Amino acid sequence: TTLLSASHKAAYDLRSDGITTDGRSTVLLVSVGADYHEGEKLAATIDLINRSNFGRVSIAVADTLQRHNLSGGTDIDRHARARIAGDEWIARNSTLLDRIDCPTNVLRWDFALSHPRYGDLYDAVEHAYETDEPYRHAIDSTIDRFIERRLSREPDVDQESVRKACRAYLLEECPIIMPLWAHEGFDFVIYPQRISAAMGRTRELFVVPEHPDRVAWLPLRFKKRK
Amino acid sequence: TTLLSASHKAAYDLRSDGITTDGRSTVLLVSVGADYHEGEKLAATIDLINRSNFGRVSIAVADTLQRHNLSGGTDIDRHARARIAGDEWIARNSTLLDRIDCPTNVLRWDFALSHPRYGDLYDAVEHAYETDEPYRHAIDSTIDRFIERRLSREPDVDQESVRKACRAYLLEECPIIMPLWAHEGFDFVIYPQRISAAMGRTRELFVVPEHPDRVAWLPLRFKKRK
Repeated sequence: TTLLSASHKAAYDLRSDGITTDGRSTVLLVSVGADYHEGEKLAATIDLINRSNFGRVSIAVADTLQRHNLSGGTDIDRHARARIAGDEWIARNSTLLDRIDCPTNVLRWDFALSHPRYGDLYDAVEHAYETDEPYRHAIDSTIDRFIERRLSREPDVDQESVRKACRAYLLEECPIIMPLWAHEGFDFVIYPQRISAAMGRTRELFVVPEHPDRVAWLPLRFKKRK
Repeated sequence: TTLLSASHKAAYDLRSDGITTDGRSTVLLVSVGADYHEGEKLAATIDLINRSNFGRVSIAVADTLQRHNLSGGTDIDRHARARIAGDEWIARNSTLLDRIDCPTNVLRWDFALSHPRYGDLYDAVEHAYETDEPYRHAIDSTIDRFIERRLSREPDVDQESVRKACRAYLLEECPIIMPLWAHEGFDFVIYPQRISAAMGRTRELFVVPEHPDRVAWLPLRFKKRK
């Protein structure tokens, strides 16, 4: 009963009765640069993981994916800078991740992108963005939320630079998190934010049909202790 | 270029004409404790890997599998020892694995044993050992070779204890290396020693009928440079 964060408690933002975590496969999605996947907030997340008694945990270091958010230089400098981010994130939080009782693995974003299925899965998703009206509306709207988020701070920013980047981000994220990890035998995805509209529809078209039991989204709710 | 080991050159011990490595997914199987997975020998293998221009490389640290060769205490105590060895291997040969240029991932034996398919594949292999005479022969004779090697040094050894252990090891190994990694989408497996008698039969039984294109074994040939 030795805790990793005495000051915080992480919990699943769901109806707990419908969650049986014991011995299941789960991914811990890490969008590098988020406060959520850092320090005392991340320490409580691991307390919850160990409490969950999973069978195996994949630590998805979504590093290079963040290159679409970075500004300046060539896409090479943006990519390699976003790589370093992850390089640093693993170094910073390694000792905390070692404290996951069940077997773990660190998946770097470039290793996901290089999976043999990634090819066809991207095209499947892109085609779905063209054909499926719900997905099209779900993606176009999530991009419009991200554009208005960056324009509140910086109104001088190039519109199509933000649109192209958010389209790129989402369209690259989706084939991995839903259909790939579904195929890779995962039962859940632990992320601190509740599933996006675009992610939801990806699950609906690519996961739900044949594997509605796989890669089920588990959002997080944090609270301080005493 | 800038060689990692100037003293040694590593090579695939094959008819190199038939091999197209460019863009393929491969495993670099590491039986922790072997000299081929250390120093100039390992450094030279990374050299070859970078010449080979792979799509992705999974560095399979077969650490806890080695628990079978250890003696004394409970399987739990011996597992722990074997795990620490891996912990250490990873620690000394990390800087060197960092020098593979394509995307990589470090897979640890306990995570492989944790794969959902492991269960069923173990059972398939055990069944194969019960029914397929070529396979039974391949395993039984592999163990018989190992008992001979042990007695030649330790004549007062419990032969049935070695026999039990050896059978355990071979059976634990096969479902991962051949059928699991075939499903996982690996075009090749890199090991310093040519394919086992038992390993071959596994590939013939679980890989060759549907995916002969998958998990092709690339053995290594070492040479001191001048």
